[PDB]
Amino acid sequence: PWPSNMKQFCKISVWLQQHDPDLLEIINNLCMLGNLSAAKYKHGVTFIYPKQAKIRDEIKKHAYSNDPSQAIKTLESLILPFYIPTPAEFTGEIGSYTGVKLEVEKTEANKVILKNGEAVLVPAADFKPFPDRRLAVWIMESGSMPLEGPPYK
Amino acid sequence: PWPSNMKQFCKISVWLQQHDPDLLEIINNLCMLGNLSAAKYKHGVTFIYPKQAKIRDEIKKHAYSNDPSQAIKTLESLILPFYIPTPAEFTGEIGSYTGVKLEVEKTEANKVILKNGEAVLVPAADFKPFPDRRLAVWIMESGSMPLEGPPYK
Amino acid sequence: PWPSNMKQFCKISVWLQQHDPDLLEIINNLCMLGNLSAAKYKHGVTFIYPKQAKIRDEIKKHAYSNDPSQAIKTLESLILPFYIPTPAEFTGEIGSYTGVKLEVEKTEANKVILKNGEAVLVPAADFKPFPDRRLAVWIMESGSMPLEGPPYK
Amino acid sequence: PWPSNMKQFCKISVWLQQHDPDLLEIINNLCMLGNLSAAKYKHGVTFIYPKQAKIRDEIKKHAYSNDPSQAIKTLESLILPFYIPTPAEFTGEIGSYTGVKLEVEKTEANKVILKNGEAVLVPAADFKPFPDRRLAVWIMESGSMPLEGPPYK
Amino acid sequence: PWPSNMKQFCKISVWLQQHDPDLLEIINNLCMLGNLSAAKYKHGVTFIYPKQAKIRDEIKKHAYSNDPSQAIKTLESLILPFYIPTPAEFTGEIGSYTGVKLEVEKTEANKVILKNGEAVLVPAADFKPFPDRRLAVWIMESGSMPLEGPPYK
Amino acid sequence: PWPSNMKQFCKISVWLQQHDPDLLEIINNLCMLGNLSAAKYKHGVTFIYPKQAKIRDEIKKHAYSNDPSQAIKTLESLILPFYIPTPAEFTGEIGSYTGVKLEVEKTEANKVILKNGEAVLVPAADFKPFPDRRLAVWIMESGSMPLEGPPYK
Repeated sequence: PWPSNMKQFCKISVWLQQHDPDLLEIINNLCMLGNLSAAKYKHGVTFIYPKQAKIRDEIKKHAYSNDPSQAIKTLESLILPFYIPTPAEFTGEIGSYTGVKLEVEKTEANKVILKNGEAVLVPAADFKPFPDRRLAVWIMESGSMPLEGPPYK
Repeated sequence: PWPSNMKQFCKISVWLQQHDPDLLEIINNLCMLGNLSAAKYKHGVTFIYPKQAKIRDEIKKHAYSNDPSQAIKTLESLILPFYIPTPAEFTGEIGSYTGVKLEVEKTEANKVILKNGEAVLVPAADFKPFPDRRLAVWIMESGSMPLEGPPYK
Repeated sequence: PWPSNMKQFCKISVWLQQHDPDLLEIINNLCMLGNLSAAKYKHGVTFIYPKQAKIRDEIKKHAYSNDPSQAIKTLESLILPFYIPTPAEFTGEIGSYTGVKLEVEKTEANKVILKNGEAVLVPAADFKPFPDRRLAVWIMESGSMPLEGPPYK
Repeated sequence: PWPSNMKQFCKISVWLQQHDPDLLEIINNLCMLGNLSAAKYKHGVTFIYPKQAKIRDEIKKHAYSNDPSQAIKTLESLILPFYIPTPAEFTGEIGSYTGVKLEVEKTEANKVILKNGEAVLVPAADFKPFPDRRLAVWIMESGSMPLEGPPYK
Repeated sequence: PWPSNMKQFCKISVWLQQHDPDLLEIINNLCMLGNLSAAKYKHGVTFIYPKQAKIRDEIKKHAYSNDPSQAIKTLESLILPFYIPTPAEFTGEIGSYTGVKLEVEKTEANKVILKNGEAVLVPAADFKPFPDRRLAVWIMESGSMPLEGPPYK
Repeated sequence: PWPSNMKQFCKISVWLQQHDPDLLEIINNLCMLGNLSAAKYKHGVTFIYPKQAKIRDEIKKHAYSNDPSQAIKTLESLILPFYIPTPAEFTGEIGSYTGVKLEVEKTEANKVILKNGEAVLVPAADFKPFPDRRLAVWIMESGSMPLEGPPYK
């Protein structure tokens, strides 16, 4: 009824449960849940959620295929072992669980645009972590996250 | 995965399930499923879906309340025992289950703005009925549907 | 969360779902949902809910058994094609789906003890029908409902 | 646990749920549940279940496609408005919802091979109806049911 | 059917799943599942289940609010990082995951009453752990667990 | 629809979810999920799935009884803390989570037969792990896995 969803999240999965459960089920079925989770010695986690259903559908198609490794690498490109809560923080030697270094083309107050795919990233308006949870969620509005390229140090 | 949602529909409930399952459960729990279904005698069914969760949540609050009569009336005003696929057919003595006559203020080829609540209705971009099934679903972007007023004939 | 259960009811099944969903599934699986529903011709429906899980479990054992005819008979004896809201109306030629006439031993303003099984019935504290819907639900605290005996007229 | 599946059935859908819940959901989503149910006027219902997932998957692909009319036709050819419990009753002017007359090539006491698709039908080892309920379920091991051909009378 | 629930639990969540699933879902959604779980270097776990639905509902209201931290502290006050299986064991420097030390007012053979909230605690009759699982579950029948006060050493 | 199941599994639970969910739920409810999971310092995991529903049903009966320890030991006898992908690998000092050493009676290209229960084991045709996942799943077609006997070193 009136209390559908959570408004503050201690984990990114609770947020993803409320937006694309199927995507979360595939993240779990491919043993990638650990990648979403904040662990000590890891900087924190930032997740890139594809707004466009065509991109998410393609991950699903591949995840249920005879070669799901294509879904693993797309998924690895959407998860950053860094805490990147704002556009200002989206700089330096950072990248996804593919080792690829992300390069910012244009940076705006509430938007980041990336080289190598022209991904348009905006912070997810309804993802609010707890204080001292180092979690972030961005919506990818268009383009694609980089799959290949030179890595970060 | 990729095949999640039906593209064509023989009942509105199957559409509703893909958009607001909670709203569909409440409709069923209030013995109002029959109001969404094409009987022989009944011309057809048009359902108005409130886009702003504010309105859908308020229906859910009232449905699980000690007096659910207000949820029933709101739902009655969102179900039309007439087949109104486009704005051109939105004219004459047509109304909801409440019986209040609908009075259109402006039409706009794909948009309809009604008097008595200033409801703004746009056909649903993902609802196509089976042929020979007189079912329509509109999205109410803003405003509200008429609750009381002169009856239609 | 806070809004979990409906406070008012237009069908007994919605009440049953909040108390014993398994029992409701078995009722449906045995094509006995219709027996809980107010038809035009039928006076009303009163359902007797067995409080002791012992009796509900025994119905479930028998329902999934190779001969479910005994589950059907027990369920028949717990559904009454009459609207009996309080002990005062618990009199005359009234009975269950089996057809055995119910004979009250003691009434007690909010309690009814029947002959032929020593069933102890108390109205359900959380079942209120919509007005003009002739639906009642009693809790059988002990005893059992009549299985066989002289029919009512 | 141990009591999971019903051993006797008053409706085919309860059997289908224990074997292919997805197929049952699609049947319901296509307003074809009524075709599996014994009406007064209708003689009885026999349902043909495709054993090879290849055929059931192809129905699901077509059901969620932009033209589900082909799923409807396949399902029509698997539902028989006649009560055909054994091979001996598989004769005369009997057919599916499509209306094509079924022509048996070989019978074999517990096996039936039809013309016009070479369907191989064997009664389902776990479907027993309630007595006085004219319901049958066969397993199609190979082949396909007739889609088009001369009608039965 | 007849085997509804587990009778012996290796974790407290299996017990809570059978009594208040929603409460368990909120415990998981707030990353408090670890607190219920026995870990080496932790004494063991004791969980206080509020019998009264009004208390549990308030946790839910707060958990789905803009400030769920109120639900976290109520939940922390219901979980004890100690193994406290009987009234005799409910003594000494013990308390919840708020640091607050619990003080016993009256101790009975099957009941404990606490200062600072007048909580009435009785061992949950259907919670039986495995041998050498250091798990306990009490029902809080009335009053409240302490939220604030001097801590244990 | 067409993408029912996963074709490649990073965990054995995803496979078991697609064949006996209830068995998986009981494995989780008895805190035996960890045994299915590959951990560093553990060789790998091999799971023996009983083809025969009578064996799996007996585990369920016992798991929901007052003494579920009988289900724990049967379950321990079905899980091997070794990676055993083929018949050639099924030799040496290996066994289940009971310490009992498995002895091969007859070994075939696609089948292994065991002493002390005459278990007939065949690799599960639809279990394909990822490269460098050390996971295997066999179907036990008849007989039983050893419960008692001399242990492996």
